[PDB]
Amino acid sequence: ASNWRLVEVGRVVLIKKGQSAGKLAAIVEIIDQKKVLIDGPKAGVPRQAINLGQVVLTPLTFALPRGARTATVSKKWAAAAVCEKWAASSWAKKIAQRERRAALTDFERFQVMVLRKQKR
Amino acid sequence: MKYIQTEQQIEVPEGVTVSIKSRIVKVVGPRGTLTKNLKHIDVTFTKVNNQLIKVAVHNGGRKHVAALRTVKSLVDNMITGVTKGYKYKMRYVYAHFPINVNIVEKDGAKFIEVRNFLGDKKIRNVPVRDGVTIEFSTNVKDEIVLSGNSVEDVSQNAADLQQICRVRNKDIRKFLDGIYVSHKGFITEDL
Amino acid sequence: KAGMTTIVRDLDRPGSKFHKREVVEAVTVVDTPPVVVVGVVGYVETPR
Amino acid sequence: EPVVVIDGKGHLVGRLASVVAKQLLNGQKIVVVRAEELNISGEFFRNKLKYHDFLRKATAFNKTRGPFHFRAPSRIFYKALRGMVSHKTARGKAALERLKVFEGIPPPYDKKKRVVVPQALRVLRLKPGRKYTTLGKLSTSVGWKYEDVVAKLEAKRKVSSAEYYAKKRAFTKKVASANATAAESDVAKQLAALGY
RNA sequence: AGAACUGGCGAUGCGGGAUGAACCGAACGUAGAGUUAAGGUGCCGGAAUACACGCUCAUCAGACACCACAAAAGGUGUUAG
RNA sequence: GCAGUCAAGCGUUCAUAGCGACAUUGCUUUUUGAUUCUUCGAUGUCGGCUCUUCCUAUCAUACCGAAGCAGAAUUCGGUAA
RNA sequence: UUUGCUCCACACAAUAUAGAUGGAUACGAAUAAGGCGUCCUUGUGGCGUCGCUGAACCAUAGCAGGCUAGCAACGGUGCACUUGGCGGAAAGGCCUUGGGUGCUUGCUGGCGAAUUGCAAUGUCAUUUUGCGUGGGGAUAAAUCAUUUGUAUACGACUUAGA
Repeated sequence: ASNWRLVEVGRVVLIKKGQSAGKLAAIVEIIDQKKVLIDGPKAGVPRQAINLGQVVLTPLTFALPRGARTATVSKKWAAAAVCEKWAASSWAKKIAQRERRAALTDFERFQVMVLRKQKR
Repeated sequence: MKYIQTEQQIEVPEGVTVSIKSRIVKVVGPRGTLTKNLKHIDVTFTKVNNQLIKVAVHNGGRKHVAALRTVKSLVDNMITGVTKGYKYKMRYVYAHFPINVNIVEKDGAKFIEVRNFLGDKKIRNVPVRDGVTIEFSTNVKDEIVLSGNSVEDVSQNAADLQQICRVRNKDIRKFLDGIYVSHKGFITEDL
Repeated sequence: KAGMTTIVRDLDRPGSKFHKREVVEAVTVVDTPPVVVVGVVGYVETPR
Repeated sequence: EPVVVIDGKGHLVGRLASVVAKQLLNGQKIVVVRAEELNISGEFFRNKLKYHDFLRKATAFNKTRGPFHFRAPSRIFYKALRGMVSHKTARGKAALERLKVFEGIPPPYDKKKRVVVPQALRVLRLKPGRKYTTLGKLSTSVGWKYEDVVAKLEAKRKVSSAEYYAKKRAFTKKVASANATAAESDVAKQLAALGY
């Protein structure tokens, strides 16, 4: 995360070039330090903690950073994954007497659409 | 010692079109259309830039770069296969017996069939470049000028004959003939 | 496994040795009884 | 699953070999046919120079019982697994009596099909340059035959056409019918829960 | 084939070394549980197809002690000096 | 016994076509020599005759490469059992 | 065996066994590339589209709509039996139709106990050995031991003369 050796949770990862889709990219979630998601948007870009193999954190460090990685991104960091992740989390739900909620919940959407897949 | 950037520029000329995508790559234009199945697993030919078509082999070394150029060239002489002209010219030195540079042949035309090398017998007959128009003579000498658009194919016919013409017990040199090769041969154009 | 008896025909080998000459070779001839497609049908199709 | 069909597809011999007789010796009854193309590491001439030993390396030679030198492409994956699990440890004898690597491409199976990840490659595993075979072409060269199979899979693929087309449709329609319910009160509920 | 200390095998099992008097660990009453030596952890087979930075591409290799083998010479193969 | 490096020499002109002193690295286990481990508290010699079967350090046959290879006739070498 | 008999649909007792007692859920190909959608003549274009089976459906509070029942509203769902059609290098697969079984809803009613309804807990499937009511052939066949030799040491092999 600068690159790869860096800092915090809302600050501190630069990057970019080489391979096939790069540019000064920063630190997202983590596994503490066991599987980050090291993206600049970039203006549109993945991430990960592949990674560390040569370059590293473009221009500055700290602050300067903190003064950006959400001074534009984060907000933006809400595409799929972004959204398609959070899901995989409330996967861990009250699923117990929240199942039946889930169940009876879905079991209704069945006929709703299953019906339509027909009358058409 | 493992450069991350190496790239070269393949320079399409007006009236060509490279269809290079998928793995493979085909160039149309002037004379027509040829295609080559480049999997020298690396390159990522690309891109646009108008002129232009750049090659490149990101983060590697050895061949990877080596290949890089071998590629430019390969698809480059390609880009000329329709642009300009094939276009080679074998030349055929006789002995004290003479040769026979005729174009047969069978279910589809084998030939050239040459007869009597260094006073030989036997039916020397060798498949004709399916892509090359193999015109013997002119004005003139004994030279089967036969060229096309597959520079590759052109060559290995040209040659295929000039090997079908042998010499097997005379440690060459003196008894030293064979239907050899001449100019090479971007023809025709020049100016 | 019918029988063996001798021919004698002229050796139009006309390549050499005894071209258009006697030559007395021996034949072994089998009983051929023009056999009749009892049942018939067939077989086929394969990964063998 | 509970009877596993691994499409030879890619996946380098020895590896999809290990994976097998593990999952096998611990008894999860696999059926991995497609074997036709199960790439081994190394150019033909080499792996080929090898097999040209190998059984052919065979011998015995009091009188050809021993090193029964087999050919297939299929019974190659066996030669593998068949070494990698205890081939006369009756346990095995059983655990083996449960593998099913069939010589391309389908048949009675023909439905299911599961790729064995990182025993995969030339794709995932190997670099990135230089040297496969085609589990059977080493055999083509040691002498199958033949392409009757690869042609009978010309067919298989012919058929798969139909299905995959339909399912592109049935699905197309499906979601192009339940995207109404999506956005439907009684659903942004199965959202919040299935997705805050 | 012969000497010299020190261990050892002969008198000894046990775990490593596939395999085996003298190698390594480790000395044995009978049992339960726990850690480990040496050795090992794709698969036979317990143990990660762990995690790192490179090097090697027609037989390149994968041998602490051993019939366990392999030199001088040379390469615009590629790697750093 | 068999290959190998260095190149002073032969090879009339030239070190390596073809060979190579000196010096030096090795492979070989159908010589021979050492050694005494196994077998006298059962192993019968040499040679042939017969009959497979393997090795390649190939004499012949297959295709090729060099030659001080004009043809022929030889030599050297490679793939090859 | 005196045809004594053997092969299909509902039962009845013994057997055993590589180890389900929620689903085995189908594109092909690339990977220095792909997948979907999408408006096109095509290998195009152009958004969009997605890194993860931690899926997807489908669940019987692992006997909910689990037993017995009652509705309005849906014509959707799925189960079993049947025929019209069709596609399978065999099997299985898709379809058409009607009869019939169960369900999405606050719908409504009654049922669940003893410590043998969080342990045994339904059950697993498939082995033919035989013992039962309708359905099909029909007694088919092979041996033994008698014949030159196409065959033979014995076996084995080949075949007729009414």
